[PDB]
Amino acid sequence: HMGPNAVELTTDQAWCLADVLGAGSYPWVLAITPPYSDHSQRSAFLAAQSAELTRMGVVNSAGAVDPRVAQWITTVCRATQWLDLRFVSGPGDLLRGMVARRSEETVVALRNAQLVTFTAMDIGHQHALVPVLTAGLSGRKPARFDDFALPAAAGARADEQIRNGAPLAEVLEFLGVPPSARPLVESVFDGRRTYVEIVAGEHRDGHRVTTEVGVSIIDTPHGRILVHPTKAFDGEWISTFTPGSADAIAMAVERLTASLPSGSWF
Repeated sequence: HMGPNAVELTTDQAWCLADVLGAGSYPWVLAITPPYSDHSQRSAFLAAQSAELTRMGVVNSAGAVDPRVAQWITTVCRATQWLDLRFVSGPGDLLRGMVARRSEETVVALRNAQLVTFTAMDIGHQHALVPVLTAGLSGRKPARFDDFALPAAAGARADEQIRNGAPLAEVLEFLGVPPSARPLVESVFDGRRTYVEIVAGEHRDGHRVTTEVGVSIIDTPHGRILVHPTKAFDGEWISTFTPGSADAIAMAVERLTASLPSGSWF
């Protein structure tokens, strides 16, 4: 449709719109929750919010939601396939995102603190998801190194130990990292680092199905680093660290959705 491709609004306006559409609850990843428990406060909240939206042209004077907005919102709330995005930006603040797909339509939702954006997007365009998947990171170029691997569990134990403030050299000994690899491997644990956790999910046949292990993208002073899972035969998960390029990200996420019963979106 000729026009703006997005709706931008506060979490409260979003919630009021979902409530009025009967769209259902937002996905947990977006973390949009009802402001009040009480019924009168709620009804007032809704009238107010709706007024402001009417003023914003999102809803017409009669009270009917713009059909594109309604479709984007419904696609997010009722989504049959999706990606969940948690961007941990430094300490204390995070960007929350979703790529939702219902009936051939694909909607991106991003939310930060007070604001949420819903925008339609065409996945037909090559690498079209890569700027979304990196939206909340530092803009770092892909690092230069040969691939390495760690047992996923060990990696997690290491991160836990480093947040508890234990010496790096002993943790890198614990992982079995040779002194030669240490400056690189450290960066994955580096104190100033931005990362995003990506998970794929779908629902079919009475089941919500998501990937038990996800994919990570990590901006470090040494560069952009992609981590992706492979299940070993002994039952242990392996994390593989590779440069964070767009090909690498695209492929990794595609494989991620492919591990689900309904497969890729291609």
